[PDB]
Amino acid sequence: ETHINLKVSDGSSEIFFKIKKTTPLRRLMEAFAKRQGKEMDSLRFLYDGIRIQADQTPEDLDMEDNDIIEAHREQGSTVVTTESGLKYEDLTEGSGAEARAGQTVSVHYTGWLTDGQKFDSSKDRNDPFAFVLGGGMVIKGWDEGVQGMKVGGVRRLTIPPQLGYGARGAGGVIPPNATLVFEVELLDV
Ligand SMILES: O=C(NCCOC(=O)[C@@H]1CCCCN1S(=O)(=O)Cc1ccccc1)c1cccnc1
Ligand SMILES: [Ca+2]
Repeated sequence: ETHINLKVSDGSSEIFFKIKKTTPLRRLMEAFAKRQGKEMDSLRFLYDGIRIQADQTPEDLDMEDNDIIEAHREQGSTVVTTESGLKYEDLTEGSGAEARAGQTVSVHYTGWLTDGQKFDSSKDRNDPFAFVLGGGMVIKGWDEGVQGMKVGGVRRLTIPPQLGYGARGAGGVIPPNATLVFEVELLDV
């Protein structure tokens, strides 16, 4: 009928929007940006690999129900896979001091399963998280993945289970053999 359901993915989670096919996608982009506490200028929305302009409507773009829009936060994106199998991507490259093994770094983070279900966030507690980098106090993917970040940076870590909670998983919310996705913002080193 008159309306269309669109999925918007940012590489970490996915949420749906229902809008009129004749409504300009600006409102969707605004609702997505305001939800993630981000400025509209800082986001790029892509459909069929082509960047969406806010004046364009789903009808203009011949969108179908349950089509996917990608929201990107970075400058060409680069996903690095290290020798351990850890994957990381700098969404924002910081410009302050560099985090190295042995330093106590303070961060905000959100963690999701690879299906998009959030399992924890320091932002939910309104409380930054600090740890000794390389100190064996966090999962291996974090001791490796946070090194090299600079203050002000946001880095997305994709952690295979052997660098996370392994075959066992953790508690009630981390399943066995789970790959973990974290977005980590370095606040202080
Ligand atoms: O959990 C804490 N310390 C244990 C070590 O944690 C970790 O190595 C990873 C990576 C570093 C940040 C947190 N986590 S996590 O994957 O989000 C843990 C988790 C799993 C399932 C549900 C909720 C939370 C902890 C202590 C003090 C304040 N805040 C968190
Ligand atoms: Ca704290």
